[PDB]
Amino acid sequence: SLVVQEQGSFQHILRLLNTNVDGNIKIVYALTTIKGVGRRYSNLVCKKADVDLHKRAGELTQEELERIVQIMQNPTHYKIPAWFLNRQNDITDGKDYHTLANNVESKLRDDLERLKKIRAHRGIRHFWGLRVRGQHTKTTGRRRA
Amino acid sequence: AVPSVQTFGKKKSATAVAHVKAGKGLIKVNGSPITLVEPEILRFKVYEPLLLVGLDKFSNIDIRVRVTGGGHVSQVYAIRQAIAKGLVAYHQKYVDEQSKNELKKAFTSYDRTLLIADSRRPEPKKFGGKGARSRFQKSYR
Amino acid sequence: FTPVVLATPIPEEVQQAQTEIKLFNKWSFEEVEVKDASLVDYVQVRQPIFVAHTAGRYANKRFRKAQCPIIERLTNSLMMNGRNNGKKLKAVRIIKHTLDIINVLTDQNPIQVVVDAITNTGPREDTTRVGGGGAARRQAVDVSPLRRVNQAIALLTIGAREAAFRNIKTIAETLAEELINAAKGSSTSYAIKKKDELERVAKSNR
Amino acid sequence: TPVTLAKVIKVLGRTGSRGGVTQVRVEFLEDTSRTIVRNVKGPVRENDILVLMESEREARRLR
Amino acid sequence: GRVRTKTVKRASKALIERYYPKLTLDFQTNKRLCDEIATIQSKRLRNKIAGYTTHLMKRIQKGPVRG
Amino acid sequence: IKIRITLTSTKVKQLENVSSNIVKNAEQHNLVKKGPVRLPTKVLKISTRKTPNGEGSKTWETYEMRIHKRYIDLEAPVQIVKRITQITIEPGVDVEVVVA
Amino acid sequence: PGVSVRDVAAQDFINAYASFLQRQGKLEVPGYVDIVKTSSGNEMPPQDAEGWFYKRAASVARHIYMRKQVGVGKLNKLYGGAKSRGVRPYKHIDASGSINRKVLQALEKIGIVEISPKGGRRISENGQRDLDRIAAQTLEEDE
Amino acid sequence: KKKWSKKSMKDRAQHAVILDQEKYDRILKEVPTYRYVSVSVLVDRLKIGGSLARIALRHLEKEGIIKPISKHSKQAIYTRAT
RNA sequence: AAUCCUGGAUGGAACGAC
RNA sequence: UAAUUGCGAUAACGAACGAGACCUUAACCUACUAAAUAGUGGUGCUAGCAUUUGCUGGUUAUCCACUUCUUAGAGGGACUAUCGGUUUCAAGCCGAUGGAAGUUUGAGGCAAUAACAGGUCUGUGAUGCCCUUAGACGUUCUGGGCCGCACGCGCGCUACACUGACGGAGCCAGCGAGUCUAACCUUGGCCGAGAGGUCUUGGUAAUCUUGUGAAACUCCGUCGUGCUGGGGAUAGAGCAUUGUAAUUAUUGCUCUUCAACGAGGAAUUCCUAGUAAGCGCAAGUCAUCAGCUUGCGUUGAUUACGUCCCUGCCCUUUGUACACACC
Repeated sequence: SLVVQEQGSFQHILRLLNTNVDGNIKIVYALTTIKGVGRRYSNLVCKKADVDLHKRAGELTQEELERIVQIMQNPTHYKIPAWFLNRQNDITDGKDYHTLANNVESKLRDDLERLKKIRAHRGIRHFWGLRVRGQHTKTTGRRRA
Repeated sequence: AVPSVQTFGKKKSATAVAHVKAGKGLIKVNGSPITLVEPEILRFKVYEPLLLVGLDKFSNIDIRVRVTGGGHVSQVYAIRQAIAKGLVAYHQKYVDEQSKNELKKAFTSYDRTLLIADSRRPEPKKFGGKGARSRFQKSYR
Repeated sequence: FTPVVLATPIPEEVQQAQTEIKLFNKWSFEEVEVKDASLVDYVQVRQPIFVAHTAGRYANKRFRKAQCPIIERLTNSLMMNGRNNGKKLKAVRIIKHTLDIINVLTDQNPIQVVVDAITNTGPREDTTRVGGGGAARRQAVDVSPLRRVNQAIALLTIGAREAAFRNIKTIAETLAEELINAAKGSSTSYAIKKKDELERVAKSNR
Repeated sequence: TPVTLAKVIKVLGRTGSRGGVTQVRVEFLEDTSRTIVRNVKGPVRENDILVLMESEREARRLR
Repeated sequence: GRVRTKTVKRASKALIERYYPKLTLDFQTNKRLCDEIATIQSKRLRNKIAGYTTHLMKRIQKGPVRG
Repeated sequence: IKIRITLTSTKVKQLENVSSNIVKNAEQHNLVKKGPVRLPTKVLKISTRKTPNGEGSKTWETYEMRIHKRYIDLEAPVQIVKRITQITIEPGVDVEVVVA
Repeated sequence: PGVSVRDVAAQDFINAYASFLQRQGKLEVPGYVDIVKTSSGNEMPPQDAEGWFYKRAASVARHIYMRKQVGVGKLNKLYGGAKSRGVRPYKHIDASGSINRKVLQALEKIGIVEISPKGGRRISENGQRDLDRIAAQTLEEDE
Repeated sequence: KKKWSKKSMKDRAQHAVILDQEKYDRILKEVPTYRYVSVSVLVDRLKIGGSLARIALRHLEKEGIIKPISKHSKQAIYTRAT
C-alpha cells in the first residue's frame, strides 16, 4: 500500500567480484547469480548486513554493497556457524573458506589435477570425462558431450 | 432427564456422530461452531439443511458432533447427513409425525444424500496394475 | 423476513440466503430463462444450488447428466490436464471469482451470460466417417443437443486453459472473457472460431 | 441464415461403420405433419429437438 | 441378465404341481414356507425359487401353463 | 480373584462352542463376569508369485489366515478356576488364563 | 457468554497472539534464529524472518489447548511435510525438533506451559486464562 | 539430437519493477473507468511488474478509489468506486 | 361416423517363408 | 441370455463336467448378544471464561447407566419386490415407484476337455541319463565381478510452471507390522542446524509405538512470465548412520555447483465409476538402501452405455489341391 515514487539514482546492472549482476530484481536471488553463492548464503548475508530484503538490488547504496561484499568474503567475523561453507577443512590447511566466482572453478580444477597426478580412480574418471559417483554408464550419459 | 438422541452420518470412511437434545440453539463441531470449518465453501454446503428448513426449528434444540475418519470433505458430508438424521429422529420421537415427514420430504426434494448415505465404496486394487481397472502398460517389441 | 437469534451467532446475510430465497453462492437462479429451445430439458436450472460441489452420480446411466447443474459440469471439466485432476475446490473458487468478474462487467446475471454463451457456441452440425469399406467419406450430420452442450463446455474450458497457460492472465479471467465473447458472438473466442470452422466444414462436405 | 427446428418421434437404429451415429425420423414443429429422416452424431432420445441447418435433405435409410 | 436356471425352474414346477392348495402370490410367505417344506442351503437360492414360484402362480391365475 | 480367559483360535465354531459351554457353566454356578469380548479378528496376508520360475503372466496370490480372539473377565473361586482350567478344551484352539 | 480458542478462527487468532507476544517482546529468541529452515524437508528459511517464533509458539499453544499432552515428536510429525528429494518422489519428513524443543522450554520459562505427567507438556491454567482473554480480544476486534 | 518441433522465440516483454511520478500519476488518472481491475489488468495495461500491481491495488484500496469485492489471495478483485 | 395406397444397392492398395 | 442361460423345436431319452450354484469381501440393520485392550452420556473432583442457568476441557481405580457410532457372533434383508409397457405374448427385456443396495448388487477366489515338443534340472534330500569326483565342476577363505559403455530397445520417477513454486499458519485417513533368549516398533526428557546422538518409557500388542495429526489439500503472504525464486541432474567439500569392510560415492543431512527440458515426430498403451488420474501411507524383500511390487486409504472428472471399420473371440453355413494345418 506504500508507494515511494522513485529517484533517478536507481541503477541497472552493476559489478562486483568481477560479476555483471543484474539489478531490478530482489537482492537475494540477484546475488545468487554469483558463482559460489546460493539462496541460503545470500539470504543470510543480506540479513546480517541489516538490509531490507523487500528492496531491489538496483536501488541501493555502495556502502550496503561493499559491506555485503566484506561479509561475503570474510564470513566468520560476522558470526557464521562454519558449516554453511562450501569448502571447510579445506584440503591442506584445514581452515574453512567460501570460494567464489573464479576461485570455485580454479579450486575444482586444482582438485581434479591433484587426483590426476595422484593417479587416483576418481581423477582418472574425471580425466576420461565419465561418471564418478558410482552411477551406471550403460544407458545414460550418452550424448554427454 | 432430557429428550435426547444420537445419530450418525457416514461417507467413504468419515463418520460424524451427533448428539442432539433440547437446548437454546448451539451447534458445535468437535469443539466449535459450524462457522469455523475452513473449507470456506463446504461451510455453505453444510448450512444447506438449515438454509432449507429455516433456523426457527433449531432454537429449542442443541447439537454436538464428533467427527473422524476420511478427508475434510468426507467429514463435512458425514456432518450434514448426521445433522439431518438427528433432526428427523427428534421430530419423529418427541414431535409429531407431520413435521418429521414434511421435513424429510423437503430434504429429499433438494437432495437425497442429505438423509441416506451414498453406498459408493472404494473398489480394491488388483495386481497387474496400480489401481483397480488400470493396468501398467503393454510392451510388444 | 425476520432476523432470528440462536445460541451460536448466525450472520444476517446467511439468514437471508437461508429463508428469504435460495441463491447460488450469492446469485439468483430465476429470470435466467434460456433463449434458444432444444437446449432446454438438457441444461439443469430451476433446481438451484449453493455450491457446484455435489457427490452426485450421473455416470451410472445414460442421460442422467442432463439433471446435473451445468455449473457442476463446468467445475468438473475444469479439473484436468494432469496435476489439476480432482482439486474440485480450486475449480469452485475459480468459478466464484469468475462470476464476480462477470457481474462487475456486463452486470446482468453471469449465469444468464454463460447459458447464452452455451446456446451461442453449440455446434449444430459435425462431420463423420461413413462408407462401404474403402469407399468412405466425411459426411456431415446433425448434432444432438447434449453433444452440443458438452462440446461447447469443453471448448470454453480449453480456450481459457490454453490462454492462461505460460502467461500471467489467470484461468478465471481468461474463462470470463471467453464466455463473454461467446455470449455476444465475436469470432475472437476460441469456441466461436472452432464452431464456425466445424459448421463451415459441414456445409462443404454436404 | 435460417434454420429449421424438428422434434424427434421415432429412433430407428445405429449406423456408420463404427456405430457412433444414429438414424432418426423427426417431425417438424412449424409446418407440422412433415416427417424427415436424418442422421445424428451424439446421444439422443425421443421428444428431443434438433436444428436442421438445412431441412431439405435425408440420408439413405437402412431398412 | 436376470434369467433363471433349470434347477430353479424344475424345483418351482415341482412345488407348484404338488403344493397348489397352499402358497399364494406373496414372496415373503412363499419363502417362509419353502424353507420349511424343502431343504435349501442358501438364502439366495431360496429367494430365487420363491420369486419364480410366485411368478408362475401369477401366470396360473390367468389360464394354465404348459408343462 | 479377577481372572481373564483368552481364546486366540481360528475355527470360529470351535471357539464359540467353547465360549458357550464355559459361560453356561459360569452362570449355572452363578458367577459374575463380562460377556465374551470378541476382539476384532485379524488377518495375516501373504502375497506371492504363483510361479516358481520367473516367466508367465505377472500373477499374484494372497494367502490369508484369519485369527479370531475372544476373552472373558471372571470373578471365581480357586477350585472352580482350577477345574475350568482342566475342562472345556477343544483341539486346534489356543487358550490362556491369567489372574489379576 | 464466555469464549474459548475453539470459538475463534485459527489463522486470525494466531496472528493476534503472535502479534501480542512480539509486542510484549520478552519471551525468548535462541540466537540461531533466522538461520535454519525449520525442516530438512524445507529448502529456504521463513520469508518474514523478523519474527515467526511467536507464530510457531502461538500455533503450538493453540494445539496444546486443543489436546491434553504433546511431545517434540508430535510437533515434528505435524509441522514437517513434503520434502523434494530432487528427482525421487516427494515424501513426508519430520520438521526440526530442536526448534520446537526450545519453544517449549521458553514457554515453560514464561509460565504459559508446564510439564505433564505421562511425559510431554501440558497447558497451564495461567496460559488457559491468557489465551481465553486473547481470543476474547480477537473476536472483539470485529466490533 | 533431433527435436521434432519448431520452438520459435517470443517478444520478451520488459515490465517495470519500480515506478516514477509519471507512471504513478498516469496510474492515478487511468485506473478509474476500468470497470474491472486486477493484476493482469494492471500489467496488460501499464507495464508495471506484478509486485508493483499488488502494492498499487493495496494502496488504492487503502484511500478508497477502488471497491474490493473479494480478497482471495492469488486472485484479488476490485472495481471502480462511483 | 370419416378415411385412396405402397420399400431400395455401388466401391481402391494389401508380396513372400525362413 | 453374460453364458449349450433358458422358452421351445425335436431320432432322440436321460445324465455328467464347465457356467451358474458355492465361498470370501464391501456396502443396510438405532432388531439380538455383549464389551474400561472401544466408545457414549451422567454423576463426583478440577481449569478457564462467562457468570444467570452455561460452554469448552481435564480427571483412573470417582463410580453409575447405555451400546448409536466401534468390534465381532447369530440372523434378517433384494427375489429384479410393486406398477405400466413390449414380446410367439413364454423365456425374458425397457421405463417408473419403493428401497440401503435393481449393470448375474459390486470386486474377487474356485474355475472343464484337449493341448503347447511354452518356461523351470538355479526351489526342491523331486528326478533318469551323461560329465566330474581330490592339484574335482565338491566344499570353504581373500580380493574382484555381476553396476564394466561408442551405441539401440522397455518397464517407470522427475518436471517442462501461476489450476504455479516458496514460507507461514490451517489440519483430516485407512491397510497392517513389531523384542527371548532377542535384542524389534519406539513414546517422553536432554543435546545437536540437520542427519542423528543420548537418558529413559510402553508393548509379545483393538491396549504401546499410533488420532501412526501422512501428503495432496485449504487461508494468508513473497514471486512475477524472465530456462525465472520452474526444474534440480552433473560435480566439489564437509558432517552423520548401518555394517568386520563403503574405495567405482550404501544411504541420510548441510553448503556450493544449477546442465538438458520451453507439452514432445512417426507409432503406441490403459481406462466406463468412487472408476481413470492425482496424493501420499503401510508391508515385502532388509544390517543399511525404493525410483519397484503387493495392499491401503484421501481428492475425484470428462465422454459412451453403441459398433464390428481395424485387432481379435464364439456358433452355424459354404469352398478348399491345406494336416509340422495361410508362417
